[PDB]
Amino acid sequence: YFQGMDYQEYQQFLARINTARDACVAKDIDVDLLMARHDYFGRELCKSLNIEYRNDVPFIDIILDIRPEVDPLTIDAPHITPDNYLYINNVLYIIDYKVSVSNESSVITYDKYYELTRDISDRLSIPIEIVIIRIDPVSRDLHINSDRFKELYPTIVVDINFNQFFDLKQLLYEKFGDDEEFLLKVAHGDFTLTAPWCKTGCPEFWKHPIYKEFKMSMPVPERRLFEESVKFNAYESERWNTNLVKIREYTKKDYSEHISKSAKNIFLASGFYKQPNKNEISEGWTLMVERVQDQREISKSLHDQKPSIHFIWGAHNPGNSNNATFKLILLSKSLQSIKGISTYTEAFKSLGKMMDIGDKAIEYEEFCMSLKSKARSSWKQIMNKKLEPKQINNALVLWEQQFMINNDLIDKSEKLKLFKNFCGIGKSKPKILDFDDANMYLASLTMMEQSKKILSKSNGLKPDNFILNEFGSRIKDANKETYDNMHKIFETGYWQCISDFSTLMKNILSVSQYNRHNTFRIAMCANNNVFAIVFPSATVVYSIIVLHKEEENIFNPGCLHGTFKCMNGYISISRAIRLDKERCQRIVSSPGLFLTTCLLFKHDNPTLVMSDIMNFSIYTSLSITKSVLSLTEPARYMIMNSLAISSNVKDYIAEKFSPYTKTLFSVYMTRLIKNACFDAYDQRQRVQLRDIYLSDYDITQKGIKDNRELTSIWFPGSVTLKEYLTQIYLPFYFNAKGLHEKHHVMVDLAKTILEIECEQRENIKEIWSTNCTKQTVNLKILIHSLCKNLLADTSRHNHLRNRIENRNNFRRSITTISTFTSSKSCLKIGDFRKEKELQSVKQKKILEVQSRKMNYEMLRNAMPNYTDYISTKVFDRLYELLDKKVLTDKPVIEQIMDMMIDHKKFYFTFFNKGQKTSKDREIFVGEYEAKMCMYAVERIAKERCKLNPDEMISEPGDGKLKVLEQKSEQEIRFLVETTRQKNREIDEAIEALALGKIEKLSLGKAKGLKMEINADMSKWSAQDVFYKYFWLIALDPILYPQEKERILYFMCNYMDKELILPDELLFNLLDQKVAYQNDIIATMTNQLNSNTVLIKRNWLQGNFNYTSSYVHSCAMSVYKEILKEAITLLDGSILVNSLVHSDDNQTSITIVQDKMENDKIIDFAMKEFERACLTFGCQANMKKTYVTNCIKEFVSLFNLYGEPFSIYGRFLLTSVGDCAYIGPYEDLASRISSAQTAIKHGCPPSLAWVSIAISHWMTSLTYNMLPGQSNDPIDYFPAENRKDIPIELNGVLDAPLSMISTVGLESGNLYFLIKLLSKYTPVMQKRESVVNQIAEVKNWKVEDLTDNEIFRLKILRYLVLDAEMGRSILTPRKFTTAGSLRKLYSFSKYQDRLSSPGGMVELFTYLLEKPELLVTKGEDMKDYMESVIFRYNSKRFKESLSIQNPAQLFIEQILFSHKPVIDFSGIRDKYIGKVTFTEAYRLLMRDLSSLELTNDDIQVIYSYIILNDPMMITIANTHILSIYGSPQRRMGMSCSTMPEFRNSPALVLRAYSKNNPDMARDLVHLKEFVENTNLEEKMKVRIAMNEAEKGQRDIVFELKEMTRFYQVCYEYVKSKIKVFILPAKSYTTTDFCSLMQGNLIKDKEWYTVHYLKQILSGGHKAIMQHNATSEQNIAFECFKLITHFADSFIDSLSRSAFLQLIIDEFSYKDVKVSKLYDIIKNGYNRTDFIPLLFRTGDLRQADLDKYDAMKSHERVTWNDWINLTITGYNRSITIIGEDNKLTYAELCLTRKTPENITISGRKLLGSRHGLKFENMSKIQNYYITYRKKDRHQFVYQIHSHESITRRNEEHMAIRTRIYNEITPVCVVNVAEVDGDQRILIRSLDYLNNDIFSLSRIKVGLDEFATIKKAHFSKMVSFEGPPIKTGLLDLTELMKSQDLLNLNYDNIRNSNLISFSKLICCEGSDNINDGLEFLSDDPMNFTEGEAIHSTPIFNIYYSKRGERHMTYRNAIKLLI
RNA sequence: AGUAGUGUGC
RNA sequence: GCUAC
RNA sequence: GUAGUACACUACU
Ligand SMILES: [Mg+2]
Ligand SMILES: [Zn+2]
Repeated sequence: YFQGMDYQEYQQFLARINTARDACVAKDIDVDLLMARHDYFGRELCKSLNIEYRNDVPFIDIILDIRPEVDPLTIDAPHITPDNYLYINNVLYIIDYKVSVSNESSVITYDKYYELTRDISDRLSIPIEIVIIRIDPVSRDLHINSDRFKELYPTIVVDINFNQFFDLKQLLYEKFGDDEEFLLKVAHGDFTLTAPWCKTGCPEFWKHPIYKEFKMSMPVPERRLFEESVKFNAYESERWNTNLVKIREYTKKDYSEHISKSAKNIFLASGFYKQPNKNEISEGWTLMVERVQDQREISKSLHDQKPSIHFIWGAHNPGNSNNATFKLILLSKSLQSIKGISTYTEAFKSLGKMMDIGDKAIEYEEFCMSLKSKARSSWKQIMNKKLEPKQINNALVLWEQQFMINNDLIDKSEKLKLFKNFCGIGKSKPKILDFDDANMYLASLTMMEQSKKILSKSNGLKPDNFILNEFGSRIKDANKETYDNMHKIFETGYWQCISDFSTLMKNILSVSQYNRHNTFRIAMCANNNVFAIVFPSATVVYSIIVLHKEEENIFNPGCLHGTFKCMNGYISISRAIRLDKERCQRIVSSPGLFLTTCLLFKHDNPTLVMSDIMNFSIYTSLSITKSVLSLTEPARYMIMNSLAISSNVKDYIAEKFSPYTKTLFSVYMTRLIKNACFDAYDQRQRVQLRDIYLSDYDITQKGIKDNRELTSIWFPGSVTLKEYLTQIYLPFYFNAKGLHEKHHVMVDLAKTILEIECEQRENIKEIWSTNCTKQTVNLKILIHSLCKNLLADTSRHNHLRNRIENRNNFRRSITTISTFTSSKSCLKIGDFRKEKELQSVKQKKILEVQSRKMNYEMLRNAMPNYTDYISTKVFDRLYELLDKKVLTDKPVIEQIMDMMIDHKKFYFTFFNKGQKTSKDREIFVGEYEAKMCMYAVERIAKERCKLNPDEMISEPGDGKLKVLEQKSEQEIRFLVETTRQKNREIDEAIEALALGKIEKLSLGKAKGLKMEINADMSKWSAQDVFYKYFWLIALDPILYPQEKERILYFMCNYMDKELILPDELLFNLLDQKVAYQNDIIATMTNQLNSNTVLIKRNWLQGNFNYTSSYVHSCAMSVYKEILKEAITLLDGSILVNSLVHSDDNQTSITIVQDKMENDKIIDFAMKEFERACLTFGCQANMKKTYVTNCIKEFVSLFNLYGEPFSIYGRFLLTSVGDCAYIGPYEDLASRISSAQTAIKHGCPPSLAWVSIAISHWMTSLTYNMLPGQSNDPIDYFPAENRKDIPIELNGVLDAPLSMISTVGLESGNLYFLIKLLSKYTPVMQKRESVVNQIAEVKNWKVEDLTDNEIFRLKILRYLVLDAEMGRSILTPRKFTTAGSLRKLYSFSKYQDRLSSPGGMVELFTYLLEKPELLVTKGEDMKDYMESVIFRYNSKRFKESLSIQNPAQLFIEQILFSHKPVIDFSGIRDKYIGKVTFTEAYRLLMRDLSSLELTNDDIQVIYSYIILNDPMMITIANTHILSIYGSPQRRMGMSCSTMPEFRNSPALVLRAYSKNNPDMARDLVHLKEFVENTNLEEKMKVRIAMNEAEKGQRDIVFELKEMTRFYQVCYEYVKSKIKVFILPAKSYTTTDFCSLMQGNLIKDKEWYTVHYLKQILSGGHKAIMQHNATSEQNIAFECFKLITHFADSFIDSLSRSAFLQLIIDEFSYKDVKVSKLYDIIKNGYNRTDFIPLLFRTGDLRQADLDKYDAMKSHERVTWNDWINLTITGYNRSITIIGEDNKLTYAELCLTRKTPENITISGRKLLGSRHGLKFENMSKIQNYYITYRKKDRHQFVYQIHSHESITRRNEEHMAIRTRIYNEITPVCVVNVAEVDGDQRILIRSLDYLNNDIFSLSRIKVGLDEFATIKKAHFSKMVSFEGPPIKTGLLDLTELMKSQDLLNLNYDNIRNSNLISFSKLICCEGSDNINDGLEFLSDDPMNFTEGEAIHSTPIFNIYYSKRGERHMTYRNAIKLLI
């Protein structure tokens, strides 16, 4: 599937770039490239419009075609020309094609054409409606201004890529990037700046102390250059770049000497780079053990271990009942009957007696049911009615399973002992286990063996559950082996153990919510032997109790307290486990993690044992402590740094790896990591490159081979490199969030900040250096590299300031920016005494009351220098600053420039992210003015970084994966081209001779080397020299001097910023009672005198990422120049690519040379990478930096050898819990979005379905909707199973996986409607498009539908149509209180506006008189303030402002499941107290039968969710029209950006509100699509009805009606870069949908998909012309296939008989080939099928003519020895002269314009010519010239005399490029004539007497006429009578799939089963006589040649073979 | 007891 | 925290 | 100031 070009022209463009040297020649190449892009869009657009593609016809020809009756001279015409014309229903349309991204050239051509044709038109009286059609190439959408043109073509389906023009322009600007005659000519205009952002600067910057320090640090001339550069105004100078050129030429000497010295270091390097090996890992391990022993308390006792899993387990007893009361009685009689005397035994007997109800069970059940009936009858909680414990028998029963701790049944000593020593109620180095010990590893191993012994037995249960019963069909359809592995998981005791711990922990969390201080509760699970006592206590204290018959038959992961002997067997109690509800939340969701981990480690690997995988994964998925976190995150660095070529894994293991082994699984996993480090050294050389298939267009096969030679890490077996990287990188995503205590991480973060600040105060003094001193910057090199990079990026794009002002909204108001109006944290530096002491006395008073039922003034006294701070939200702080008139509604950049002076102190505080690493990171909360100023600086740096092709800003949404792939593929192509070019003579000599000479001849070949530096930077923001950014701001030409001066004054005040210590950190450190010894906190704060520390050199994390990105890419450009000069010293080639993302780096180096060894080059390149980072004040973290040959690794994205790769398991594991617990639909939608992101990153289909199954399971677990539970909707609706219920009513998702990954939870409704169309549309239009099936809904009989279908249509008609803001229906309504909502200023204004005398009605009428800011916000200050007051009435917003843990949200959605939480009033009023779920079900099914379903209801169902979205139309057309092709393996994967299927909401809703379209055509067409629906009047009928039944006019009802109206209009209107990983590169949109359906149907292989009709429709308006274009495309595919099939596979003597036999009785894609051939013969592009029309005999002069009219070739004559005739299309020259002197020269053209004369002179004087024009002549008017070019090169083109003088002047600029005149020769007489026809219709039949080929005929001497090619996979869609030819059926050859290959080897080595399809003899006598009806042309045989590189690989390419390699010979060898 | 910790907490 | 007196 | 502070699982085991 090639894009849009061919061999003939794409190779010519690639050649014409790769030889030129002149800037005029390069500009001509660029203008020809833009012209070819224009011509390509013109051809495809005219093909789409089904009009004739004209060739820039003049107005004379247009009028003489539309009035072919008048005199051709009288009525006038201008001398300009259109692109094409169109005259229909007596209106002439004039058409122009633009491929611009700007709209300005379109309107310039509009008012350039309009007035000249209005001069014409009111003479002949014809409406000339001129049309411009502007395609945007980077985002393909059409801009047709002529709205009188769109009613003929309301949708246009042009689906072409402009990428192969972009890469051509890319390599063109790559080649002449350093040129300067090129750039100023290819400039879009002159360099312009906009208005200043401020009038005045800051004179106080020049006397600021930080500037004084910066200035005194530099030498004197750099002080002069800095001062001279700040005061430089680019707008006031004659050249904008005179400053940058001046400073560059100043520092050039030191720059050149530095690059030359560092490049001369290529010879000083002996190649002993830091390899990893066994000694380095062993010595680093020994240093690690010494460091960890001297930092930890290393214990050798075994019983110092901590619980590896906080749970013990034993299997169930099938002899007992699984009844709740019976299990309660059994737990009581088992706890009381304990034999023996241990410590806590009498306490356990007393607790067994406290839950003893004896024989009184019915009383218990009745009492508890009465209480639950009273609790469930209210939405709110039951208030002011106390719970009395009822003495049932011997238990004081408070609720169901909540018993009172009776002091009469326990004695006080045992009670104290149990609550104190066992439960911990009222109780110096960190102790870890000795991982390095022998007996401790033996004990850990024995634990793993015992757990594998007990848990791998069978359950005895049935293996089915929700996952299996609802999704196992789809899972088994994608992969049977995943279904079998999942069945094997479900059979074992692993799954039952983790399911019991999930169910039991959910019950523990449900039960401990309302547990009291004197009650204990019992939690039960489905296992009738596993129990839990939840102790009185927010955290959870529980203890597992296991009943078991035989002793030692318990799963004990280090958690057991003791086993005891009871009645009927043994009883085991675990220790008390105290957990917070977050880790319990992760335990609840752990079966999803276990199943995902097991099936993902197991996936497609028959060498792994499943019980080993389960034994590892039950401990990693149930790990909720830091002990495994200390192993999973360092394991990446240890195993990858010991796998790599070069790293410092000794320094990482010695200095950074610190295992923290408190459990025994930590010890076992530590030994796994150690043995994998050793083994990873042992297996670097088992990584093999896959063979690379090329075509000179694309790389088809690529990557690493899939050999299982690698040693598996976490469990025994063998493994692939992809599976090895999975086992390395996946366990970091096993870690939990929120495991950190704030208590310790605030101290750790503050210590890190203050230690770096202290060391910088007392040790770091030098700012600039020259010897790579740490935390210094080389000054000359910084300045020179910045001047070079600013000159390149600024002279490339002149309007950069305008781009920065538009894209970042600098000219608009601050209320229109999402960054300044968010809900993030801000900071207020004021005097907040009163509010803090109010909340302090309230929490103390509260504390005292809770201790009755059984400080900030301290800090303000004990700290004098305390600044006072508070943390509001961002939107509230903007509201406060607008209400206090600090900020206004001016343009935001003027306010930022004012704030850069007005705000002089910056305060930053911090808090913990709570991430899943070992040491937590921190985010720095700034105050609001810091956010404004850093917004200005960072948006300037951001939009300068996006100019760079290798700075990863523009595509943050995983386009970095696509960029990595592009870089890797061009480095593969570079390595192949360079090694085959340099070593061509030596390989010719090797093949010549070829034994002994060949190897020593090979010894002197050019060796290829490919290197990838996967670098991290050490302390990126902390140890950074901030003074280099002063040179970045000062050298920037786009800034006025006042703007530079204010931004640098902000920089200087920012180096005086202060870090506020948070108040809880100080409350920690003041209440310590012992002085911490070497206290860095008390030193830096002067013994806690203050809470602020002046942080200076550390700019904080996340504040200057783009500025640092820009200087980091400058450092990498210096590195690139060093490497290029060093490899030119060796006279080799080099390609250096470097990707930069702030603190990450990926530099890839490809070198082909022959002088020295590769190890010395690796040593040089790594030493110079370190030095290039150090010269700009960076330092590459050499402990975390590694070097490979194959693997790239950018920000968690891989690239193996050109094949992209990602750990998709992180998105599978995130999908287990990621939800805010809003409702079932919203939770399910969030989880499925995570599964979609997994699919984009290369997840196989079966694991994606396992993820969707787990998502449905976890969402139904949250709301008690599992089958059989109380909210199971299955018996409350008319449905067979859960697939037949809509997702809004809590059913499961039934859809194809490609449909889920494209839309997701709109796939259920869409697939239901596609099933309805497949069931109910009439039988003739079954295989028709979706628009042709939706229109025939009118012929449905709705009476005899299925009642399930009527129910599902009525839900969608009445509830999904008129909904609010995929949408839900049954959301539970949480009763939350007033939240905090008192720190806010805006809520306070809402409160004293609510209780105001008539103020709220003023707000409501202000909203209603300007209603657009109900679904947007406002431009103005005032309306932003009014709308942010109005958003408090939304209870969703009020509760979203509250801080909230999601674990409590989970527990509350569990517990409020039987309570009436569904507001059925809002459900009922959409189609006409609170309600439970089941009553919502009953009432909805009752009220829905009250409504009626008509045909017009179904019409507006299909018009709302299919026909009004082009995405839904194309997805439905993919599912209807699919044809699945042939299976094949996924050998080369590739990245494809998801296309936009639609070919500001503030602007269009303000436009529709105030009726002003303000960009001019989008708004009026979109308000047409708004006004056309006309369903508005029912709203105001409801308004009048409410005014009737309430008398007075209502306003709140009018606001609710208007909000519903604008939201259901916003859904019609709806006002991202998504990269996928597909088995091939898609280019079009149909290619993407084909690859998406083929990828997502099996794990083992992908299918090719092609479609019947055009799947890209535009809507229900253009039907007939859509069918016309679809049939035209089918005709095109049919005859491309037939012509190439017949001249590729059939005998040359018999093809036209074959062709006529195909044309008569055959049909391609259900359309007869006769009809398709009539379509081609009658269309306007017959020239595309000239050999077809010739072989059938339907070819006319016009066709052929129109062929050389629109397409061409240069023709020379006359090599006699004196007159030359160079003819082209309407272009011919005649040149008359001797060897010395030329007499005259006559050009001949079609039009005489000075552009076309030079174009024709360029093209006609570049073919094979005689001589070099070697004389001159004085000259006065067009002439032929030549410039000289070094080593016998010249350029031959016609200039004007004036242009000869001008270009001689411009190349006589005082420069270094050596001057070459264009010395001119002979006069050119420019005439004009009609060009003759070069291809007569009768001039072919002699020329093709021996050309027997249906797809290629001769038209010239050496010009052919071809038909394009089409893939043979589409040959299965033919249909017809078997063509018996002797013994073969060629119809079966068309339907074959193994024999249609074009390779000779794949048919020669093919099978007899594949050939037995063809045989149909009926009486022959020889195979040789029957095989005569086949091809005799030589086929293509793939030949692979090894590439001389250190990652050694083979390339394979097609060849023409020899004369014997035919098709008949392959069939005969097969036979 | 559990969790966190070469910062005294829960 | 919340609810009632 | 006093009193109150309300609920899920219930399973093939
Ligand atoms: Mg990295
Ligand atoms: Zn036969």
